[PDB]
Amino acid sequence: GRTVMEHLQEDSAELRHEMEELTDKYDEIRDGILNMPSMQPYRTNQFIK
RNA sequence: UUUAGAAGGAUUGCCGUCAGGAAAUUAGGUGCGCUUAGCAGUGUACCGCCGGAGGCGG
Repeated sequence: GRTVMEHLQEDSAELRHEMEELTDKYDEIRDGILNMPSMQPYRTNQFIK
């Protein structure tokens, strides 16, 4: 009853085990969900008040 | 200088059938309404008169 999110911050093998049988690249995926870029305000348009 | 500036919600329709509210009753005792006044105000205006509309006599 926990979310992939909470397990990917601690890396409990509960996932460690389950992913590695179903894929070959859990290492690359976890680094891209744990260091995510932030949204930046860069421009405006006619649809923003 | 406004969470700025813009907008067609539309068309159609069978709610129905039945029925026992019912029985009993104690509202009762008492009681100070009350001292003053002018229907007045003026109590209403009448006949005329020429004129033709407009103006004085009793």
